[PDB]
Amino acid sequence: QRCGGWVKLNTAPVCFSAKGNRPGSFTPSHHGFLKSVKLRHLRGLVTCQSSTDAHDSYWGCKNRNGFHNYPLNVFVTDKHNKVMFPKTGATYYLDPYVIKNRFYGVQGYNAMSPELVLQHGCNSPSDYIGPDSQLRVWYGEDLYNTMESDNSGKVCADVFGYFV
Amino acid sequence: QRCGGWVKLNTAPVCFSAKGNRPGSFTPSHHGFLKSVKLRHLRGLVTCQSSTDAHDSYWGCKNRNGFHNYPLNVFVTDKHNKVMFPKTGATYYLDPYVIKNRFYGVQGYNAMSPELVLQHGCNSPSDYIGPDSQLRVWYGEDLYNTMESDNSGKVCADVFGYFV
Ligand SMILES: OC[C@H]1O[C@@H](O[C@H]2[C@H](O)[C@@H](O)[C@H](O)O[C@@H]2CO)[C@H](O)[C@@H](O)[C@H]1O
Ligand SMILES: OC[C@H]1O[C@@H](O[C@H]2[C@H](O)[C@@H](O)[C@H](O)O[C@@H]2CO)[C@H](O)[C@@H](O)[C@H]1O
Ligand SMILES: [Ca+2]
Ligand SMILES: [Ca+2]
Ligand SMILES: [Ca+2]
Ligand SMILES: [Ca+2]
Repeated sequence: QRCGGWVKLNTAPVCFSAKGNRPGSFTPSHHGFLKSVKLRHLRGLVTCQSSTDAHDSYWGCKNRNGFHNYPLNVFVTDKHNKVMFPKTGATYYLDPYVIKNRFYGVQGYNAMSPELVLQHGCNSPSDYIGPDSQLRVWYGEDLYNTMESDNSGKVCADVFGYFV
Repeated sequence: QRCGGWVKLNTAPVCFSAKGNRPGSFTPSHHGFLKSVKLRHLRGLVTCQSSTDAHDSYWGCKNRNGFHNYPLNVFVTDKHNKVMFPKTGATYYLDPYVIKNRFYGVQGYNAMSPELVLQHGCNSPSDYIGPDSQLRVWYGEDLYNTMESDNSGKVCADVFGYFV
């Protein structure tokens, strides 16, 4: 029902944990093709290493190890856990120890950004958001089952979209 | 860029006449969903009343009768002659004598604009431009079979798209 945006897609807060296959899953209120989403932090912190508070963040694992420049670790998928955001604008940390974990950065944002904008890139037919779609906000280490056991926290957010 | 810049959709110039069911037809070189197209005049002129060269234009019928301010009459359709551009941003001339002819204006452009940008509005599934698609650049009086017999000319253009 909406062209452009931002338009709020969620009803209730969308809340994700950092382990245990616990994404924040919801049925979007509006249909169409999305250019991007904007995640607006409401409450909570997650971390990829619970032995310290140093990495606690909205969207990832801040100031961690050797990759302070790849602090993000949130992915918005469809109901099949296929990533829809980000698909552009993100650079990934590629060291083999944690390549599969998919830590990333987006220039202009960090893991403490009050609002995080993630780009879809251009659309293909199967990217349509319809009545049957579900979006899932995942922590990457949870999604990929990489080193999740030492994670903790829970973040709640609103999710806005921009339709094209 | 392929996703984000003007992308040339045609190869050879796209040439349309103003009568005789003679749109300029082509299969786009790139697939996906468009926000807009840009038509770039290359050569030729068309008119909606051939008794003089007064109205000869790139995109319509310039300085004609009652509708100097609605001089445009080009439409980009799919292979079933369904209009895809413009679908927003166009103001139609509604005088009963020529309402069906679908003369229109777009702010900041006229029928001699070297380039004309036409907006699609937001996309639905059936707006996909794929390998089976054919885009057609029509003269409106020819598309709608309204007062076409006194038309003449042929315009050739390049056609660019903005993918989303
Ligand atoms: O290197 C970044 C990586 O650290 C993981 O934690 C390691 C921890 O540092 C190490 O002492 C322990 O032996 O193994 C842990 C992994 O099982 C974090 O879990 C991971 O999220 C990354 O941040
Ligand atoms: O009124 C705009 C309309 O004019 C049509 O031409 C008229 C013409 O002016 C009239 O003298 C003739 O006898 O009837 C024509 C229509 O069949 C143009 O063809 C049309 O394109 C409009 O520009
Ligand atoms: Ca971890
Ligand atoms: Ca998991
Ligand atoms: Ca005519
Ligand atoms: Ca015709």
